[PDB]
Amino acid sequence: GHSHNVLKVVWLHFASAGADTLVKVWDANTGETECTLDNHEDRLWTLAVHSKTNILASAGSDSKVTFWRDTTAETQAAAAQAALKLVEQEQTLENYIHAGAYRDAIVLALQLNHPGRLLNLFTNVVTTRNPDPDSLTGLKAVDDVLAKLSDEQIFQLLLRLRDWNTNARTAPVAQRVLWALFKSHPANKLSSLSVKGARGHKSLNEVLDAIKVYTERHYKRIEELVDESYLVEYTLREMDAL
Amino acid sequence: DTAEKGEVVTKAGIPIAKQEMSREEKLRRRRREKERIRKAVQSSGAYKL
Amino acid sequence: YLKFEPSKSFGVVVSSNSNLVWSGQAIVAANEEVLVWDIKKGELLSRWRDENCKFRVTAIAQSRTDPDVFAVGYEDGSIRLWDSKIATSVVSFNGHKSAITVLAFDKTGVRLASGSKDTDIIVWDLVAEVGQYKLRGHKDQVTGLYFIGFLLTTGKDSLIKLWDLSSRHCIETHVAQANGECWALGVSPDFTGCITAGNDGEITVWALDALSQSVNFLQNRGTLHRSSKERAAEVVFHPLRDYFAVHGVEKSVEIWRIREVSDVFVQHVIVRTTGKVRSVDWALNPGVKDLQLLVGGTNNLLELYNIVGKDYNKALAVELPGHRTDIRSVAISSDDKMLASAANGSLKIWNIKTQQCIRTFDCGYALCCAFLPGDKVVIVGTKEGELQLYDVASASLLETVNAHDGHAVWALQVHPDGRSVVSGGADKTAKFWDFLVQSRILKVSDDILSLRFSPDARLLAVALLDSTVKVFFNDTLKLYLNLYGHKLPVLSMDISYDSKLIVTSSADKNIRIWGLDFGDCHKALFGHQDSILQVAFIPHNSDGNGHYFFSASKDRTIKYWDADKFEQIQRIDGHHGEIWALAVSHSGRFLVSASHDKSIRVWEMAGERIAEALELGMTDLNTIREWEEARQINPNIAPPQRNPIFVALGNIPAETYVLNTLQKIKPASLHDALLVLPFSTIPSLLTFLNLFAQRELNVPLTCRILFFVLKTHHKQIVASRTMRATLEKVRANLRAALRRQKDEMGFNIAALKVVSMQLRDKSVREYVDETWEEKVRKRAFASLS
Amino acid sequence: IEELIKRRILAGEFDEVLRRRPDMFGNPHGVRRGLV
RNA sequence: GGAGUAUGGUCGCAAGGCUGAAAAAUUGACGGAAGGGCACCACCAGGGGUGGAGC
RNA sequence: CCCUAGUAAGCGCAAGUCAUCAGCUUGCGUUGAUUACGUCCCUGCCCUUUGUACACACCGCCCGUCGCUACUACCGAU
Repeated sequence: GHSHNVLKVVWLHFASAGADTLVKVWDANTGETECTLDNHEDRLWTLAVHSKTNILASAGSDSKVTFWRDTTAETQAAAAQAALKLVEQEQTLENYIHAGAYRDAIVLALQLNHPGRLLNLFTNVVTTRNPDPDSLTGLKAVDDVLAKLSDEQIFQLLLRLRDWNTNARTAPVAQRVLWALFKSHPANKLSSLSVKGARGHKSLNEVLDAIKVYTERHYKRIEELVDESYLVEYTLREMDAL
Repeated sequence: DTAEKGEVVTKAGIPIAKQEMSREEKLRRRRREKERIRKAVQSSGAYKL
Repeated sequence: YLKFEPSKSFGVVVSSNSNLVWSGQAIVAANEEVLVWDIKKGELLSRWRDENCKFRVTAIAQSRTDPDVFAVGYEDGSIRLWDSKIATSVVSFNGHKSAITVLAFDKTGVRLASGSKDTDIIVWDLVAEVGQYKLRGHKDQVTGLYFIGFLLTTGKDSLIKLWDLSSRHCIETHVAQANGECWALGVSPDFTGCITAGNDGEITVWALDALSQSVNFLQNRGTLHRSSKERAAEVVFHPLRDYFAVHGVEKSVEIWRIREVSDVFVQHVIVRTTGKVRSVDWALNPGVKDLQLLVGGTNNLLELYNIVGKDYNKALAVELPGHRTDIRSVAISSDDKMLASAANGSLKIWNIKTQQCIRTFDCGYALCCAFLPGDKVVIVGTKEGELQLYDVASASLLETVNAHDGHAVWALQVHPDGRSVVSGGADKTAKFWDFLVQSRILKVSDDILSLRFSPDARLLAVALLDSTVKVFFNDTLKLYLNLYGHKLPVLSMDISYDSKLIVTSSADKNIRIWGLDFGDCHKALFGHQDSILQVAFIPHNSDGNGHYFFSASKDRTIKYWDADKFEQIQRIDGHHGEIWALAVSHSGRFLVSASHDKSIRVWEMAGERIAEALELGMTDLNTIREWEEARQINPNIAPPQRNPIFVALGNIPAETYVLNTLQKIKPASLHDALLVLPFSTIPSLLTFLNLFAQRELNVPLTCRILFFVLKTHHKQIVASRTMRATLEKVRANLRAALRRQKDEMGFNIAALKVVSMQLRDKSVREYVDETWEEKVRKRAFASLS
Repeated sequence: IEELIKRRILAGEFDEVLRRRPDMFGNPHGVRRGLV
C-alpha cells in the first residue's frame, strides 16, 4: 500500500511511516489498513511514541514535527452516547404519536429529521375534526411552533414541502402548512434565508421555484373545480323554480 | 438520484427515511425491488471424533 | 420387514439447555422429555414425554399460585402445559416461528408471556386458549421477560423495553450496554429493582417505581462488575431473603447480597463447581437455616450447594444415573442383559431390563470398549495409547498395558473364538494380544481407523487413513485384497455373518457394499447428509434377515438398510446430536445408540360493493345520532354498539370507511360503478358527500363523483323533494371547502411571487463594470424521429 | 425426439426468429426519447 | 520446373481404467390478490353433424 | 363435437397434375337463410404490479413462503 520506502516501524501503546510523506496505522490480527495521515511536506523519516498513552511524533527531511494523539476512544464514547440519546428520543416520539400530543410530536420529528412520520402528523393536525376557529392549521400550539421555527428548520421544512407538494394526495396538507409558514414569517426573513446546505438543486431559488410551479398546477385544478361546481347552484335554482 | 442520504423516495414521490421505516416495510420494499429486478488431508482424530 | 421403534432411553440428567426449576424435587430438561428427580435419593420421580413431539425442550417455568402445572417451551416454537399430578399435556400453544427461549407467568397465573429467538414475545390467556396479542419490538432475540399490567423485557440488542398491556405498545425503552449485548435479567420480587447482566461482565442496575408528558420509569442508578468476564447466563433473585446469584457458563457462581450501587451490592460468596454450570436455580427447604442453591451443569449433573447466610459445601449431587461428559463407545453383553458404555473420563455399565446403572469405573479417555466372553472383564483402548482391563463382578482394574506409545487405540475387536483381541492404533502398527500377551504385530502404511474380523474367524479387515481398506487373511497376515474408491477415509466397517458382504462407512458421506469374493462393489449408495460414523449387521440369520445393516451418521440419523435388495427399509430419527456409537444385540432384537445428545437409546361487483358500504355507513350514522340524543338527555351509560366490522377495522368513522371503499377502485371502474348505482342508493351517497365536504378530505374526488351524480341524474333530482334539503347542505359545505382551499393556495402563490422577486433583488449583482454580459433552466428532450 | 427436446430446453438453444427493433439502422444505440 | 485443387495409400499423435448400468444466485425457486385483454377449445341466441339400420 | 355472411345447408358438372386420392380426392358454378355480432358472470388462455416518450389529465409506496450475500453475537465436540 505504500508509494516509497517506509524507513521506520513503531509499536503502539501498529504504525509505519513512509517516504511517500504518509504515515499509516493498522492492526496485526486483522491485517488491513486502519488509517492514514497526511500532514507533512516532501519526506518523512522517523517516528517516536509516547510510552504511556498513544501519541505519535512524526518527523522527516522537512523541518516540521507533527504530534498526533489517538481519538478513537473519544469518538467511540461520543457515538455511544449519540445512539443512547437517539433511541431515547425516538421512543419519546413514538410515545407522543401514541398519546396524540401532536405539538411535541411535530417538534421532535423536526428534530429527528425523518419525515415519513412528520407527514402523518401534519395530515392529522390539519384533519383533527375539532379545529380551533382562529388557528391557522387547526391547532394553536402547532401554529406557535410554526411561528417559532428557526432558519435551518424553516429551510429543511421547505425542502420537505416541495416533495409533499409533488404528490397531489398530500398537496392539501403541504399547502396548508405552507400557508401557516407564510402567515407566520414575514417575506424578508424567507428571502434573506441563508442556510449552509444551499448548493445546486436544493438552493433557495430552485426550491421556491418547484413549490411555486406545483402550487400553480394545484390552483388551476381547484379553479376548474369551482367553475364546474356552480352546477349545484343551477340545480338548486331549478328546484326553486319547481 | 436527487434524494437525501438517509432517506429514500417511494414510488409516490414522498421522502421516507430508512431509520423510521420498520422491518416489515423494509422486507416488503426489498421484495418489490427484487420483483422489478426479476421482471427485467486432515487428522485421524478430526475424522473419527 | 419388521421395523424399529423407540422403547427405552436413559443415561441423561440435565441437558445443556437452560432453565432448571426447583419444587424437594428438581425439575430439569432432558432433550425432548422434562424429567423430575428427587435430590435426596437419586431415583427420578417422573418423566414428561409426548409422542406427538420430537423437538428438544429448552425453557421451563413454574406457575405461581398453582404448582403441579408447568409451562415448557420447545425448539420448534411450541409451548406445552404439564401437570405434576398426572403426566399429560393439558394445553399446547403453537404460536411462534422458532425456538422459545424465555418463559414468564403472571402473579395470578392466568397469563403467560413467552419470548422466542424469532424475537416475538406472545402473551397467552389460560382460560380461553387463544393467542391474546403479539408484542413487537426488539431488533434481535429476547433474553429476559418479567411481569411487573406491565411487562419488562430485555433483548440481545441490549435494550430493556417496558411494555404496557392495557394498550399493547411499549412505554419505555432504555439501552443497557452501549456496544455490547444485555444477556440476562433479574428482577427483585418486590419490583423495586432490576439488574441486567451484559457481555463484559458488567451488571447494570435499574430502579423501578410503583402518556402525553415525559414518562420516566426506569432509571440507570449505576453499574456493577463481577469477577469473570464471560457472557452471563442468568441472574436469579432469592424469593424470600436478600440475595441473588449471577452466573455465566463457567465453573463459578457468584452470590451477591443486598444490604453508590457498589456500596449497596457486595459479593457474599463465590462458589466453585466441578463442571460448567448452565443454569442455577434457588431452593428454600422447610426447616433449614441456609440457602439451597441448585446448580445444573453442562457436564450432565445436578448439585445442591448449601450457602450459609451470615462458605459452600457440596451437599448433594446427582451423578450416578448419567455419564458426565460424552459417550464414545457402547458394547452390550453376550447374554444381552447388561451393556457397557465408555465415555471420556468414565466407564458406566447398565442393565437393559431396568435401565438403571450398576457399575462405574474411572478411565482417562475411552475410545473403544469391548468385553471378553463370559462377560467378566472389559477392555478399553484409550487416547493416551494404552489398553486398560477392568472386571464387572468385583468392579476393579486388573491390568494395564502400553499398547502403543501415545497413539490412540482407534479399533478393538475380540476374536470370535474369544482368545485374542486386536488393537489398531494411531500409530502405523496394529497389535494382537492373546490371553494378555502380545502374539503378532502388523505394520502397515498409515494410521488404522477401524478394523473388524470375520464371524467365521477366517479373514481380517483393517481400514486406514489412506481412504482404503485392506482385507487380510487371519492365519498368516498376507494381503487377500484391498478395497478402494473412497474419497475420504473410512470410519467404520461391518462384515456379514457368512462373510459374503462388507459394508464400509466413510467420511465422504456414503457407505459401500463389497462382495468379499473378488471384492467388487455391489452398489455405492449415498444415504446420509453427513459423514457416516458407524455401521453394524444384525448377526443372526435365525429370523431370516441377516443381510440387513444399520448405519449411524453425524446428521442425527440411523438408517436400516437391506443389502440383498439394496434398499433403505427404515429411517430412525429421535437423536438430537451427532450419534457417536451404536451396537446391535447378539440376538439382534434390539439395538443401542449413543449420541452427542448424551442420551443412549434402545430400539426394539364494484357498484354493489360501494352500495353495501353506503348502507353500512348509513346504519352507523343513524346509531350515532341516536347515541347523541341519548347522551344529550343524560350522561348515563349508552353504548353505540356499531358493527363488528367497524370495531375490527378499529373504530374508524363511517365517513373514513366509505371514503376508503370509494378510493380503492380505479377511476374507470369508479365511473362504471357510479353509473350502475341506483336512485335508491343515490341519497345515501349524497349525505356522505355532504359529510366529506364538511370534514374536507379528497375534495377533487368528492366533486368528481358529485358532478357525475348530478349529470347522470339531473331530471330525477329536480323532480324529487328531499334532494333540495340535502343538496342545499352539500352546496354550502362544498362551496365553503372550495373557497377555503382556493384562498389558501392563492395566498401561497402570491407569497411565493413576492419572495421570489425579493430573492432576485438580493441576487442581482454587486460590482459594476463595462461587461454586463455576466447577466435559466434547460432541459434535454430527445426525440427519435 | 423427446430427448432432443429436453437437451435443447435444458442447454436452451431455440431457433425462433427474434423480435428486432424496427429502427436498428438509424438508431443503433437505442436511445430513449424523453428527458436526457 | 513453380503455384493451386483433388484422389488413394503409408506413418505418427489421438489410443492406458481410485474403476464395476439406472451447479449458479446481491440476478435464484414457488405462489396469492387486484385490474385488464381475448376465445364458437367460453357465457348468450340459434343452426348443423356423429351416435339408431345397412356398406 | 363443430359453426357467425356469399358462412351453415341443398344441388349437379368437370378434372385425376412425380406426394395423397377411385371404397375417393380436388376444383367449379348454382340456390342461399335463422341467430350472435354483446360480455368477461361460468370455463379457460394471455398479460400487467419493471422498463419502452415528454405535454394536458389520472394514479400513488400490491401481498406471502423461502434461498443467496455481508456483518453480528450464540451452541458444542476436535
